[PDB]
Amino acid sequence: WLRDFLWSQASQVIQSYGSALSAYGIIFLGAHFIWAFSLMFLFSGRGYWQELIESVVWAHNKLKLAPAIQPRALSITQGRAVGLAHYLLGGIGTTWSFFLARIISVG
Amino acid sequence: MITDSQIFFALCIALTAAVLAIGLGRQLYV
Amino acid sequence: TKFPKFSQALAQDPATRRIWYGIATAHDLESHDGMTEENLYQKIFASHFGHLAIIFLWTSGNLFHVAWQGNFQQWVLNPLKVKPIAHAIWDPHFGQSAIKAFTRGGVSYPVNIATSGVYHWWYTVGMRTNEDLYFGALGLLVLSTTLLFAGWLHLQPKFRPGIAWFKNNESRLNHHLSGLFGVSSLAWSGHLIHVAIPESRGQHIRWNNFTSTLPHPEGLTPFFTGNWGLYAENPDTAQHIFGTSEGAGTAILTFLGGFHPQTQSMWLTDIAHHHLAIAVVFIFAGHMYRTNWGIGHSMKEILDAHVPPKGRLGAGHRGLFETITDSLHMQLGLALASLGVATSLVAQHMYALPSYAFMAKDYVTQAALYTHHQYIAGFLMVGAFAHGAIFFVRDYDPEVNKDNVLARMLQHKEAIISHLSWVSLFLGFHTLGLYIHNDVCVAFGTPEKQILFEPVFAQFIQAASGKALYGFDVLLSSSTSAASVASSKIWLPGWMEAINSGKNSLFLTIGPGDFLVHHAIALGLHTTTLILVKGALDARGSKLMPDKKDFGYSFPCDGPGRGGTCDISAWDAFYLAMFWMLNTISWVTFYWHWKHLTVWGGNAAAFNESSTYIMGWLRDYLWLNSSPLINGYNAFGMNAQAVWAWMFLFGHLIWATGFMFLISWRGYWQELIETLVWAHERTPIANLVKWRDKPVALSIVQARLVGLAHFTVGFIFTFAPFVIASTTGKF
Amino acid sequence: SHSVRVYDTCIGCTQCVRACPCDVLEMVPWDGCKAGQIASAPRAEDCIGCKRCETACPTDFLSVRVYLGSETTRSLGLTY
Amino acid sequence: ASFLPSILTPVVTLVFPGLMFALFFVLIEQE
Amino acid sequence: ERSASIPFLKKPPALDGSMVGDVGFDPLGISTTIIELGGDLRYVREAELMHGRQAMLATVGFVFPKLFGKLPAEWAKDISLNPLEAQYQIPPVALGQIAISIAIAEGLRSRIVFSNDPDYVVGDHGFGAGMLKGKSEAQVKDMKMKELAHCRLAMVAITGMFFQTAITGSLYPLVDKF
Amino acid sequence: AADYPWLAKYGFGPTVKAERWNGRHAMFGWLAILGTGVAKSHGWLPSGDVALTYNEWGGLAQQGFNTYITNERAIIMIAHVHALAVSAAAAFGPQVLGDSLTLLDGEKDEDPYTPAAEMANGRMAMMGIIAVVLTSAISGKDILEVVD
Amino acid sequence: VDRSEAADTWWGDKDYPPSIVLGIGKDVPSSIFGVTSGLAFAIGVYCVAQSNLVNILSGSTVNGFYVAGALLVPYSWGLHVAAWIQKQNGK
Ligand code: CLA
Ligand SMILES: CC1=C(C#C/C(C)=C/C=C/C(C)=C/C=C/C=C(C)/C=C/C=C(C)/C=C/[C@@]23O[C@]2(C)C[C@@H](O)CC3(C)C)C(C)(C)C[C@H](O)C1
Ligand SMILES: CC1=C(C#C/C(C)=C/C=C/C(C)=C/C=C/C=C(C)/C=C/C=C(C)/C=C/[C@@]23O[C@]2(C)C[C@@H](O)CC3(C)C)C(C)(C)C[C@H](O)C1
Ligand SMILES: CC1=C(/C=C/C(C)=C/C=C/C(C)=C/C=C/C=C(C)/C=C/C=C(C)/C=C/C2=C(C)CCCC2(C)C)C(C)(C)CCC1
Ligand code: SF4
Ligand code: SF4
Repeated sequence: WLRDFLWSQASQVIQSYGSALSAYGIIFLGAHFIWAFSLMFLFSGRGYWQELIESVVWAHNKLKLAPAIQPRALSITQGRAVGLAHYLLGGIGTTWSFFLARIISVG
Repeated sequence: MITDSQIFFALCIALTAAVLAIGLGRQLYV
Repeated sequence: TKFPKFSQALAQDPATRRIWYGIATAHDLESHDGMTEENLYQKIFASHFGHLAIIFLWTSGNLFHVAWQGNFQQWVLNPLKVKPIAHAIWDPHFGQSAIKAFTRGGVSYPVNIATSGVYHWWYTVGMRTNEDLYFGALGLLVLSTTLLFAGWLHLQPKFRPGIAWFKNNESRLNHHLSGLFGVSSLAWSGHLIHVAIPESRGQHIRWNNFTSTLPHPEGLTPFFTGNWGLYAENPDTAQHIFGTSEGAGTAILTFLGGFHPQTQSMWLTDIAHHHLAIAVVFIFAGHMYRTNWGIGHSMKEILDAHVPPKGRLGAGHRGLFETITDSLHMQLGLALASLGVATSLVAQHMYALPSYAFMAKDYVTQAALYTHHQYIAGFLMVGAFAHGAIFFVRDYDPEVNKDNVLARMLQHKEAIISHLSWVSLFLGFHTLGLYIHNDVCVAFGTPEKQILFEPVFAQFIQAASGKALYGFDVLLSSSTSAASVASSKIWLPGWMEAINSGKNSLFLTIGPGDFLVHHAIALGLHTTTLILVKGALDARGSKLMPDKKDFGYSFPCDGPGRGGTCDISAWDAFYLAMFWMLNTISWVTFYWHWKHLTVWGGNAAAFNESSTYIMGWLRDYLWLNSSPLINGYNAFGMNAQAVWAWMFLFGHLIWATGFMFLISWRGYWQELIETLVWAHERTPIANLVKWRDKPVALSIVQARLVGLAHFTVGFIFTFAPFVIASTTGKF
Repeated sequence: SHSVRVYDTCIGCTQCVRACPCDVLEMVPWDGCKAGQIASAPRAEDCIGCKRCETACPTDFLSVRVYLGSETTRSLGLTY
Repeated sequence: ASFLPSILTPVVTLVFPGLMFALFFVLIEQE
Repeated sequence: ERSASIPFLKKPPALDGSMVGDVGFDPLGISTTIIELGGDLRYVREAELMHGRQAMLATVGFVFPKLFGKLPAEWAKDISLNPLEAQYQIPPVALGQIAISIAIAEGLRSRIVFSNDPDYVVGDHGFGAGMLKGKSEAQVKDMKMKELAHCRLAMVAITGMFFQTAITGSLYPLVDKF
Repeated sequence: AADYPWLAKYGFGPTVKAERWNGRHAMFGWLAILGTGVAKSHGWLPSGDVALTYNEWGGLAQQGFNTYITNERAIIMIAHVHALAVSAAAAFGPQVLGDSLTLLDGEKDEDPYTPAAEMANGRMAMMGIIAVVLTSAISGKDILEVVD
Repeated sequence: VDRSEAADTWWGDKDYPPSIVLGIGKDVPSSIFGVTSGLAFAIGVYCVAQSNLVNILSGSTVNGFYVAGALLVPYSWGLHVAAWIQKQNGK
């Protein structure tokens, strides 16, 4: 499955640069990026992010520009939702670009 | 070419080391 | 007497988490029930003894296996063609096809082809026959036997060392510098001069005749007369063949530099001189500190006085002696940071300056060693930072460090964290943006629009070191400069040729791809440091949890109140930064492996062209070089790389299973285990068989640990296969 | 069992006790507070650690504070 | 000799670790 | 306040005259660090006696096979009279016999060596302890001191003979050219 | 002994029951050496030093490795594995009014020194086995040729 | 050295270090420190120049006296810091 389907048929995606399917190549990479970006939200937790925002808020307050709407790390449910959304978008876009580039090139 | 007696002698020293390892583990466990 | 005897709380714990947490806090000796400092130190000492014995047993096992089942003698005759054998395979699951495929290396039985370089190491060091390897294994076995007995002995009542002796810093540092580093390096230089240079020059020096054979024809008369240049006179010729007397010199201590032409490794005379000199330095430096004879230094006095004028660094280094000598976690963190930096240094230096004969042409071993040592360096760095955090949350005393150089770190931790965030953000934004610009430009059929920054500063360093293809003509590149002239009769006549020879990995040519990937490496290092430094500095407290030190180092959370407090403990900072350690080391190893595959294959204009965009990495490195691995076994048959393919998929599977513990958390699994408990208790027949520990879902920190474990093991398995099999299949 | 503590920044607003789902907390008379009452934890062995007291505490930082510790059947909240 | 892989690998990687797992389980389920 | 052996260095704090052969000889203070650690000099004294007694036996054996006949020579006739080469020429049978005997004897010794029993007099293994039944306390201490002196001398004697045989191949007034 | 209460409980270790069982096994083993020696003298075992094949004994054959596993070896292997199967059956299964391998809770190990005749013969048989193995090792000769 | 047996060398509240930091040279005057530092700088720079700048170093030309005198240049730095410390402490 890894060799004769993914590796074998990824050729038409990866070799698409400089051709009309180069948009599919770019979206392949971008969907990969978003799928990986999702793992930040999926694995991490609000406490670290709120403390990091506290450090950044100190940096802003030192310059007299900390906003009236105080910044907070995303809620726990929201972090899970954002991770899930990015994970689904990245995976689905990866498959989308892969299938479209492969099938348009060969068929 | 390593000989059978050589392998057996090394194995005997390894067994002595094993006994000492059990002893050290005991003494660290107490 | 229940399993966690060291922790009565887990002893009363009735669920299955008792076993997990007992195994997990087995070695957390500081927090055990009824523990004293003296007992802690003695137990640590005995465990160190056992650990050393393990190391030497591992070494003896490698030596014995190469002696017994390896083709060391055949490999010695033809190092560049015969493939080194690690050990024989004993597997009843092997078929006839796998048997025939794994039967290789000029032996009649299945074997594993060594990729650790131990063959090259021992051949360079002076081993020529299986008997020498077997005797080395025997002696290391005896050494481990003695170390185990020493560990047992140093827990006895009359032989239990005291806390004052343990905290005697000056004597320990004096002895480690002078003897553990210094005299041991002197011993290695003596070994080289007595056994390795003669064996390279075609002389069989062993225990029976090393006492009779003179390493130099003159003897020690030059050493005593002070005419030490006679030991450099008559160096090895450029036509020398390793292991033979033809073209062999008589010099034992030289500074020729460069590389040995036949083996493409540094001269053994150079290495012996290195170890001799370096030992002089270390044996001198080991007389720095005061130990029972008045003359010397006082580390507490040094730290106390080093406070700059007008209180620039607050109170200076006052109290740092007390904190370091009282807290073992700070010592552990310093040791781990130093050792991680050293591991990165050896990884960067072994490939650029090979020291073992014929290792440079062994492409699989070089990649395996670089990846191995870079990964261990990353782990050591993460551990150093984690133990710094544990020190801050457990052992830090602000009363002792009032207005200290260490307390000021906590004072402006907000500035530090914010600026690390800034630099990480800048690096990532710009590196990713330039990579995407290059991606889109090459994608749209116009690579000319790529933004390609020449790494002019690194190229300038290469020119100053001796490179000449850039044409900068600065320092050593300019033959005329003081730097080039002052060293023109010691090392430059060889180093210049070595660096400008294009057949070497010494100071590889660099380009825009190297610029971009180096900025990516900077992003990885900076973000890992951000996560780790933030964890260390916020371990004591935060605006969201000022009393974090009361909870300690590793606790699940503070609850959903105050908006949620997930991963707030500063252990979760380590667990987060581990992902970034893996990420940055993966980037480093991909860069190394692709650039070196291209250089070895002779098409550097594949890396220089494709590495500027990310699809080049995805295609000309991963996809292109994944064929010999994934074709290890297919529908038509199998090759000797089928083990690498199976382990590749194995690491993929473990990496994937880690996502389960990282994403799905305890409540789902707890309720599901309630359902399973109901089913087991209610079904007939099976309900006679009943557990003793109540089965519960894994704790939160436990599951974070398990998920990260599955991630890391996975990472290493996947790249090990891909780095060991693609290189073999491509060369 | 977990350790529940109450600090003298209590204002006697009696919300931790209402958030309590195990009857661990209870108001007792006190001279310090204006309301004349302070939360106290005489049944810490029944604590499970859900920290609803901490969530419901309105002080700038928590007057009622819970430290997780030795686990038990009650603390794990196992019906078996 | 070539005897010893057959004698030692299964003894050391089926029998001994199974006995160790049995011993560890029995020990941790004491008292 | 000052050592008796070296009358310009301080007396070792660990040594206090309550041991056989205590003449305050410890420039390094190995005993000092041992007692600071928490141990007691029983182990070092027993090691001294063991090393010494071995050294006396080995001193006589170094020169016996040359000065006097190397046994009736059923099997020893092949082995050289040089002690440094005789070690690398013992047959497997004899080597195993001697090694097994020594190993069993010292495995028996180890348990009493590393025991907590305070009754154990240092270097008192019971081998031929019947001649001290009639000795007085002064006689016992003096005889133990002669033993320790012989031990201390033989230890240096082996180093001298071994290095002389290795570098020169001959002991000067006694055995020559071997 | 005392430091190993777990194995001391069921007679596992330096115990009279263990010595009895090992003496019985040494008796049967000396019998077995004599029996297989006369078997090799006669014709029962396959001859020719024919190596096993993957088609008959699979990966346990080690057809192409080395180590010349023979059909006589396979047959005696089957015999000793059947001995080990009956062993597990007799040890773990019901003690057919004989001897338990384990001490059992109630029993205490017999006092250290017809049953005594068995133990004397067992000590003699263990000594004979060790002497034969040594004599083979020193001489370099085969065990069957040594006993012959 | 232990925690107890260690001199009070902290000087963050004062303008100059105590002279005790100089250890064995806690009493040698600032004049001696400065003169020795200057001679050490001159001699060491002379040795370094004669070894690697005026001449080209090599296996047959490395000079032990010049090598040893090179180590008087850092000693010169230490001696000049010492001269300042003793001048400020009044010795
Ligand atoms: C840690 C070092 C090490 C390693 C990784 C291995 C690995 C291996 N050995 Mg072993 N071996 C070693 C040291 C080691 N050996 C040493 C020093 C000797 C004595 C000279 C032997 C002698 C030996 C023989 C004779 C044989 C093997 C074989 C094997 C293979 C099967 C496993 C087996 O049963 O061996 C273990 C066998 C033993 C007799 C036990 C050796 C005891 C070692 C020294 C323990 C070291 C422990 C370690 C440091 C830490 C603890 C590990 C664990 C508890 C967590 C395998 C490749 C077999 C083979 O070739 O298969 C193809 C085989 O026939 N080995
Ligand atoms: C190095 C050198 C030289 C030298 C030298 C020197 C000074 C060497 C000195 C050697 C020395 C001083 C050697 C002591 C031996 C003691 C013995 C044999 C005691 C045995 C005692 C035994 C075997 C006792 C047995 C017992 O069972 C008996 C019989 C009775 C029982 O109740 C129990 C005991 C146990 C008591 C030369 C040669 C001068 C030349 C040149 O200068 C270079
Ligand atoms: C040194 C010393 C001590 C001592 C002592 C002494 C004198 C110890 C002597 C120990 C001794 C002499 C121990 C032999 C055991 C032999 C056994 C168990 C062999 C069984 C072998 C068996 C069961 C083999 C059987 C078979 O293979 C055979 C043969 C044929 C094959 O078809 C298959 C079978 C399985 C059927 C102490 C007391 C220990 C401590 C003290 O401080 C000092
Ligand atoms: C948190 C914490 C901690 C930790 C920490 C860490 C972990 C760190 C690390 C760190 C690191 C990891 C660092 C590094 C560094 C480095 C450096 C600083 C370098 C330098 C260099 C140089 C100076 C060089 C120079 C040169 C030469 C000499 C030659 C050639 C040229 C050049 C120029 C390059 C501790 C424990 C402390 C405690 C407290 C807290
Ligand atoms: S501060 Fe918390 S504990 Fe105090 S009265 Fe209010 S809710 Fe109750
Ligand atoms: S920690 Fe949980 S059980 Fe305890 S008082 Fe708060 S809500 Fe109730």
